[PDB]
Amino acid sequence: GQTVRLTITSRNAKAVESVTSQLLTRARDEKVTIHGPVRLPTRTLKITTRKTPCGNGTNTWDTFELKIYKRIIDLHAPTEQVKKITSFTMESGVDVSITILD
Amino acid sequence: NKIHRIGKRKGATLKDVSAWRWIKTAARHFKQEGKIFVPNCTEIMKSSHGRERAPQNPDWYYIRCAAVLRAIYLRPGVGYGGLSKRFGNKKNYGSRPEHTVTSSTGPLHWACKSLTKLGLVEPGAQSGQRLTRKGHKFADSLAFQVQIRKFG
Amino acid sequence: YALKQVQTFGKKKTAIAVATVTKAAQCNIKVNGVPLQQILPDTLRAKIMEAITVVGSKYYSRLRIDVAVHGGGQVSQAYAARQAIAKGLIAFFQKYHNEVEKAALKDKFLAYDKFLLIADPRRCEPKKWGRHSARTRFTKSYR
Amino acid sequence: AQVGLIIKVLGRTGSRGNVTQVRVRLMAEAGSPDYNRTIVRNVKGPCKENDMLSLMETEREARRL
Amino acid sequence: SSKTPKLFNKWSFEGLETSELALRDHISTTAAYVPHTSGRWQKRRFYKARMPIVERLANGLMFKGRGNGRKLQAARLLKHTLEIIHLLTDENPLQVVVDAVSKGAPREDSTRRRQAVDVSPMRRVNEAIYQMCKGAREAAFRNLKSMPECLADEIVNASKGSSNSYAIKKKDEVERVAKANR
Amino acid sequence: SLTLIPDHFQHIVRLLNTNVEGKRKVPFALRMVKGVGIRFAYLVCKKAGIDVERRAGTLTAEELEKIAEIIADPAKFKIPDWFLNRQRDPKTGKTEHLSSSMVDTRLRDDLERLKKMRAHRGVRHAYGLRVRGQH
Amino acid sequence: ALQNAVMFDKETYDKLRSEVPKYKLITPSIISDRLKIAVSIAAAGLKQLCREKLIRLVSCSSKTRVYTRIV
Amino acid sequence: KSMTFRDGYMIKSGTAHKSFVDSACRHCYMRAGCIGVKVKIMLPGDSTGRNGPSEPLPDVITVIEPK
RNA sequence: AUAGGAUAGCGCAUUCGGAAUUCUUCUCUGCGGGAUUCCUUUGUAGCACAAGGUGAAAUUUUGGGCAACAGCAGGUCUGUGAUGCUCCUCAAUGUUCUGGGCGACACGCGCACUACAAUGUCAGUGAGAACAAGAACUACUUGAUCAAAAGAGUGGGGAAACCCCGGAAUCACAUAGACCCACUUGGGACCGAGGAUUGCAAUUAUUGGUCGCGCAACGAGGAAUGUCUCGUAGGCGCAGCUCAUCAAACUGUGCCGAUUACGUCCCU
Ligand SMILES: [Mg+2]
Ligand SMILES: [Mg+2]
Ligand SMILES: [Mg+2]
Ligand SMILES: [Mg+2]
Ligand SMILES: [Mg+2]
Ligand SMILES: [Mg+2]
Ligand SMILES: [Mg+2]
Ligand SMILES: [Mg+2]
Ligand SMILES: [Mg+2]
Ligand SMILES: [Mg+2]
Ligand SMILES: [Mg+2]
Ligand SMILES: [Mg+2]
Ligand SMILES: [Mg+2]
Ligand SMILES: [Mg+2]
Ligand SMILES: [Mg+2]
Ligand SMILES: [Mg+2]
Ligand SMILES: [Mg+2]
Ligand SMILES: [Mg+2]
Ligand code: NA
Repeated sequence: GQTVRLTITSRNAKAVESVTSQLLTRARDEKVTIHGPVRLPTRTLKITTRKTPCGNGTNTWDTFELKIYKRIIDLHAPTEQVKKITSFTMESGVDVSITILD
Repeated sequence: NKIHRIGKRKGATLKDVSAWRWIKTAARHFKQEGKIFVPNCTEIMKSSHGRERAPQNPDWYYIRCAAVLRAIYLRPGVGYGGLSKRFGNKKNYGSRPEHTVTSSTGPLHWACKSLTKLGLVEPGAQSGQRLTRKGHKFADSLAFQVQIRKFG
Repeated sequence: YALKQVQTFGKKKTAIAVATVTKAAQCNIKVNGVPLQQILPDTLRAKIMEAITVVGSKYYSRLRIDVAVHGGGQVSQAYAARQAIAKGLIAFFQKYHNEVEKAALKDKFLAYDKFLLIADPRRCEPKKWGRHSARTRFTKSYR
Repeated sequence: AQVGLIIKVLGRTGSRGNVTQVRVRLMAEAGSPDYNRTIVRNVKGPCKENDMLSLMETEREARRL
Repeated sequence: SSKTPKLFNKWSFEGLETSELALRDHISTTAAYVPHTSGRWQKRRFYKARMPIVERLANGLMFKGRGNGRKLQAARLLKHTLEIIHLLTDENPLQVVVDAVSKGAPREDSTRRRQAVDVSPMRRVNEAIYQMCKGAREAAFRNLKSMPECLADEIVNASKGSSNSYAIKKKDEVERVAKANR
Repeated sequence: SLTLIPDHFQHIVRLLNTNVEGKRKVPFALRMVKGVGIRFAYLVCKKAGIDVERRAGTLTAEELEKIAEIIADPAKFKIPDWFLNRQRDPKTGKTEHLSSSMVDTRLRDDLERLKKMRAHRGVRHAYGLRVRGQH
Repeated sequence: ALQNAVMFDKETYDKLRSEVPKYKLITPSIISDRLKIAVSIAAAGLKQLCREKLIRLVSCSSKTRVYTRIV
Repeated sequence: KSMTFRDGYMIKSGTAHKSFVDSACRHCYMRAGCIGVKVKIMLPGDSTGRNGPSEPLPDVITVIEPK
């Protein structure tokens, strides 16, 4: 039948793994067919700037980084059932998206 | 004998022979038959704005047409923009650092048009260019001639 | 008949080469779809040919090898390919022959060049600020 | 130009430490007077034990340290 | 089916030896097909003495800003040089090259008054390669004659001990000054 | 080319009041004429039907006459306007190509035109200074 | 300072076809110095000799040519 | 001028000091100009993790007492 | 072959682009494993060292980040709604608008870029990276094209999904190509005349493209002086940032890839 895709994104690696595992266990309780989960490539944002205010002294820089984690899960279930699966409290800083594939 | 069959091998297709030998053999065939269309602009034109002098070979258009035919064989669905990357070079800017520039798409547009008139190239489905059945037959037949050292 | 197929990879800098070895009617080795004798320059062809001349062509009698290599440069891909071919022969003899035959071949490869089987781990060093390269500092002036 | 074998490295001796002082044994025939004759000399360039030298003159010892 | 390698599939390595006893253990005559090997020859102190002699010669041609890193080009130049050497001498080019290395560097040197000192085997081999490649590079700077001919002439003269060689002329002067400070 | 030297070989050939060295290739011998570059010289040889691989100084008097006519009036021999060095004269409005001493004469008039007009470019030229924004 | 002819004459052309085929080592640079001609036409002259099987090609590259006499 | 008052343990280098040390700084305005104040606390470390990190210090080794 | 060398193969010949089965060698990655002077020998007088072994890796594994206590009248009041004291405040030192300047030149100094050519320049042909960014502005294909280029213009697609099988430049070529030691087809400064493009506004040329000028020095650089020990120096490009338009700069990335030493306290 129809397939539903869940995407999980966050900047906290520990939070992403916890949410993904809970979705996996809840889905298997309902006896659904699961594809995944898939660990998508991790993206890092970088910004380098000079440390000093004003201009004086040795030109020194510092580099700031920020990583983004992404997972995807595919479900073969009606939309009513997937609402039951995702109906649980989650950690802050994690967003889950629901889409219907064709 | 340097043209004998190696064991059970028989026949030849493209990529089994030297690229230059095939290209210069195809260019001679085009010129000898005299059916391809050669635009007048090739007499006074640089191959690209990244070059500083004329192509310096009077048969450069025939060679260019044969080269793009082999490119389409290897990568079906390629367009003019894709071919310009293959024929680019590095430009001299005087007292400033060099940079690479893609070739002009004008002459490449002419070359594909000339091959289409001959019935060797057709506009592929969903953009780009591709070889016709006749064009595919032409490429492999010439490859076997190069292998047995026939040439023009 | 049995497929008699094995797969093997080789690495060098950022180049990755994957070789598929299959029993066939006649020997046939091509890399990126090009036969061995059509590879240029002749210097890089000899490096790839070492994987055959070291042990001898008799051990490649009825093997068909196809090598696909991506990444790296003109020289890195040549070294990655020769390692995949040499490691591919060892893997084939490990699976469809005995140990005494496999051990003899491995000694000949190691006696000639260690990097025929073991990957060179060197990688390019990252740049640091205040330097034009990994280690070159900015020019300093006093007066 | 006799040939001598380095049998002992005494240590770097230059102020900038680019010269090494070694003890060499002359390679000669069994009946030759220079059999097992030993000299101390100064050497320029990387060297270690069991290297060989080409002495242009064998009648000059180097000052120790 | 295994066979011993031959350089550029033409030149044999068997019977290759140096007549200089002192340099016997610092010139390597291991067989190879081409002068190209991506080894770590500078990892340990004396490890570079085991690199094949022809590859050592090739590394000496990649010197100025134009030549840095052009190792494939250096191999092509060496391919023509060996052919020219063979025509000039009618003998094995590898043996001729080994002879030139064996007698291209001084055996006595003067260092900081000035004192006369001896030269270690490793430096003798290093200096011969450095001087011969230097002489050919400057001889061909603004000249009709191309680089392979200039390199072939330097090597053939050095192997015979002739004073027409750039390396031989420098070798005699250095040894003469050393005996002055003896 | 393995062709023996002719009896009428000339080391210096006179063309458009300019001494041209006869030991170099025809396209590269014509570029010694002011107003003719490497790009333009190849076009002149092609229109005159002259092999570009033959050495200069072997050119006959008839060939030199033809070359001068093409250089004088390139537009007559089907050379596009975008290929010429003076495409719309400010004082005349006619497309043409300048060569030989006419290049210097017209350059002098351009400087005098700006100076009399009292333009900023003309003032900079009078004092001998850069005009294209260099420091 | 160097003066090299850019085209053959009768006398130099005969010298090329008789003296050269007896050299041990043949190279356009060597012939240019010997006959006082430009390297461009010395290279062309050597190709003609090789076509007629008067000399043997030894080492060939896109920019290098080495010849030698026949047996 | 500046003044400092210390008592107890305090780690300063490495990366772990960003987990075990809680710090803050504020600007204070007198009648004569600005005053800077800073406070640092070395947290004790609780197993529950509510008050301080749960992992021990990165350079402490404990040997389990045998039965 | 126009004159065609050398270089593997000698139960089922090899290539290219519709439908099915299977499967993780290659790619993606959250937590783990792995190296500890571990094994042998030497100098040995407990702490340790040197050479080998094992091994993907053998010594702080490699490269970074963080870094105590005391100070300097170092810099910043041109980062802030951080600030004491002091100055101006209705033709204002506040704030807007128009124009000019911050870019002027006989000149001197620091740091870069391009070169002085044949281990080359030009003209063809081959194979072939990585880090990234994109409005949710970047970019493909096709017109333009019954005739330069640069442009215009049409449809379609887009953050491992489009660009993209990311066709980079060093590089290679037995291309039977041109040039031949000369300030020369080296070098590309300076300058002239068309035309297009960003912008409300290009004059002091904003930036590309075409033809012309090249008769501007420059043929390897005195005394002095900088940086560097392995995927390093050097060479070669690409991305980001600045950004309506402009990179000889900086921050990163990959490609080709060495000579020398593995020592000392002579100089600092
Ligand atoms: Mg190309
Ligand atoms: Mg240049
Ligand atoms: Mg330039
Ligand atoms: Mg540059
Ligand atoms: Mg030269
Ligand atoms: Mg620390
Ligand atoms: Mg102060
Ligand atoms: Mg204040
Ligand atoms: Mg402020
Ligand atoms: Mg600010
Ligand atoms: Mg006011
Ligand atoms: Mg004010
Ligand atoms: Mg300013
Ligand atoms: Mg080059
Ligand atoms: Mg000039
Ligand atoms: Mg030029
Ligand atoms: Mg700046
Ligand atoms: Mg000291
Ligand atoms: Na010059």
